[PDB]
Amino acid sequence: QALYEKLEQTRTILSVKLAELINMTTISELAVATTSVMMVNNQTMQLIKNVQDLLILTRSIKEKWLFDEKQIEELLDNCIETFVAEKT
Amino acid sequence: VQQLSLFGSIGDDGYDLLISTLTTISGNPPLLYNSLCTVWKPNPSYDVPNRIKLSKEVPFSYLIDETMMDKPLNFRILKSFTNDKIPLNYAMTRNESCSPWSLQISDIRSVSMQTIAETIILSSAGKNSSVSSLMNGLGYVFEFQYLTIGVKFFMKHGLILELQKIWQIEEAGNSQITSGGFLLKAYINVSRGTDIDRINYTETALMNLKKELQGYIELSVPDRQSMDSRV
Amino acid sequence: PGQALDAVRMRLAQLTHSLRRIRDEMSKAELPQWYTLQSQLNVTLSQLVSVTSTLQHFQETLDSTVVYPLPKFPTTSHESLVTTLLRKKNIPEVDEWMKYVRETSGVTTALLKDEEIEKLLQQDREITNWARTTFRNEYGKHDPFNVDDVLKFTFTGEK
Amino acid sequence: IFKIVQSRLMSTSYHLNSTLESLYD
Amino acid sequence: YIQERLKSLNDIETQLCSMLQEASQVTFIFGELKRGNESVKPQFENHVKQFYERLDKSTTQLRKEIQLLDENVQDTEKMEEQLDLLSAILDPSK
Amino acid sequence: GKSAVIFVERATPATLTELKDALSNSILSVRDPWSIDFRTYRCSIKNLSKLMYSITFHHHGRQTVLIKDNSAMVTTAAAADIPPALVFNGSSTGVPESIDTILSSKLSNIWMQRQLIKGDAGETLILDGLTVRLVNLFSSTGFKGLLIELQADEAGEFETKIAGIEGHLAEIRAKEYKTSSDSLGPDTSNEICDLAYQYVRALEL
Repeated sequence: QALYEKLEQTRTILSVKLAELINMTTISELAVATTSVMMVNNQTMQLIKNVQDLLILTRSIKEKWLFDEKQIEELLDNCIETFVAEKT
Repeated sequence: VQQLSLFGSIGDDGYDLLISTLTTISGNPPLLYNSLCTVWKPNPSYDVPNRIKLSKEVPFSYLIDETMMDKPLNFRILKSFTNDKIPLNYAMTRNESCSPWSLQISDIRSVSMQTIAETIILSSAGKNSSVSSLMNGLGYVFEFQYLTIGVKFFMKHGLILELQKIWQIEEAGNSQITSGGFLLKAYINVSRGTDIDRINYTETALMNLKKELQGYIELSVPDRQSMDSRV
Repeated sequence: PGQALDAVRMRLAQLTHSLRRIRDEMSKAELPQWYTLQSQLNVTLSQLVSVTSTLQHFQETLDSTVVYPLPKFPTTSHESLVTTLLRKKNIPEVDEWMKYVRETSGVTTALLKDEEIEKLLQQDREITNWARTTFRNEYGKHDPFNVDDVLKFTFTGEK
Repeated sequence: IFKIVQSRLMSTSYHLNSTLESLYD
Repeated sequence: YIQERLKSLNDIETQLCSMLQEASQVTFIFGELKRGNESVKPQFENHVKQFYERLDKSTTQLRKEIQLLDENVQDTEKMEEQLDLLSAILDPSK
Repeated sequence: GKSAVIFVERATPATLTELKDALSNSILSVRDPWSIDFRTYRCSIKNLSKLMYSITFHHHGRQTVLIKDNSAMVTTAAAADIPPALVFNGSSTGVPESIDTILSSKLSNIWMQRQLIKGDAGETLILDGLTVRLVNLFSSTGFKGLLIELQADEAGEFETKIAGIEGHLAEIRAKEYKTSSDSLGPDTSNEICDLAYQYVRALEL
């Protein structure tokens, strides 16, 4: 898988992107009430997004996993009558 | 000459049995013969199907070059190679004298038999002397190249079975398609258009083994759309 | 009046088209589908509402001058009273939720101080700012094989 | 005042805000 | 080819130690500029920051048990075919 | 200097048996009979030495080769003349083909055979250090000629051998037919290959 590298290193860039615009949580009337839960959802969205890419890569590190003898009784009892009933 | 054939496969581990169970059942053990089959289209730019083919068998020091391949042996190349697949990068195209080289042609309800008529060679020279040049100079330019090895077990009625593994060498680097297990092959190349009553006794000796061999791995023959040399 | 004000509305139509798909997926319940895909395809379509909500704040001088309802021609004799609460806009309970913004406004607050308390609000934000240039500065710190046919089609070259 | 027609379409955002938030649970 | 893929696997695993740990020096300077009225701003965030990302240091303890699973983790059974010959030799005399 | 060859466009099968009597002083042994063919593969391709030429010869078996514009290689239909090790790789078909049943019947669309001629039941006679074998040809034109061969053991005696050929051939009391002595590669490694250029080139082909 060279594509788990291209997506989950763009997910690494995503951990890199996920710390980027989140702490970036910033300091209009209608739209500046807007942007304030816009990052509570889209900073913490993308936060459960690299939390999801935390799980995806937490348990997908896991997908990197991929007798009758009767002891000697029926052993040495027939290990004699084989050879001593062989030569005798 | 019309010849007939078919094949199947099994894991690497249960190839320990099959190899000495091709020794028990065949009366002969598998034996190693290296075969590299190469391709050439006719010169693709001609414009006025069977692509050109080639082969050879080769210095044992040249195939594996690392410490004469870690000491000598016969079947020791079995457990050694999977993703290690390049013994040689192909050294590109290779091949001004050409060395011994050979080819043939085969064209297409129980089984399938293609009419296969053959030939051989010795050496080349001159203006375009070499094997790549006297290849595209014959009017046929390279499409691809291929290679393999094999382990064969002699049999009745001139029957032989070579368990094989292959590699492909090219511009982007070479890698073995033998991946996932081992392969096997067997054939009878008949007198050209030889008696079909021997083409009904050619199948039934193979039906013994086909439904005898069925159950270690099934006996079945591959698709025709994939059979034609057509490109 | 607003020769370019209509090009703002076609950009309200591009953003409203974010509602179209969304709501027809709502009805697409109750049988469950593609949370990742839809959620991301719902979030992505939401964002732009704010960015057309943004491109409006550059035009905010005309929602203030307001450009407002010189605009109602039709004479829709009564039945536009529903276009009147519709033309009307105004504030919904969301206003009931705006005072919850007013009690979250909490305290505070004026009547509270005149100025120098406010100048301690602005001098209160500006110091949150410098903590962030101490932040970005420590951040750059660490920054089975196919059926033999296709193989004989691979003896035909086919991949 | 073309702004107040857009403050109730701010309120179009809240019902998607709390329905998206009550989705989060 | 089990080594290149677990090579990228501890090569993405060490990119998490620069990941969860930078979530440390993130909490630190929030207590130095601290001692202010509103200095509880970073307390809802930082403390949601190193409360949140400190379970990303849980996921850094599962990685090494996978490369300790390389520490912690012919071909036949045909020995049971010597159960097969065995039954036969007990079959010959029985 | 182990090989050479030549042909005649003016002759008859009844001038073929004659030279025996005056060459019967040098002939110790009559060896086994040869046979032959020659043909031209005309590629049907459009435009772009454009004449492809083929030949075949049986003296204790057969093998084939082709030459176009100074680029050539050798082949076979045989298992003996082919190392059995070729079949040891299993690489060998064991189902050998007439190359002229390969090209004519398989390749009929483009290169179909554009010419055919030959002559049969050749013989041998032993000229010291260089053998001499002889046979005649017949065209579609009626009788088209005669042709013969020589091969020397010693290399350095190849100057007295090519000198002794026209000296028993001046007694020809007959009219000219000529040959080529040339070597393809400056290499010219094969005493087998270098009389084929004195063949196709001296057949003016």
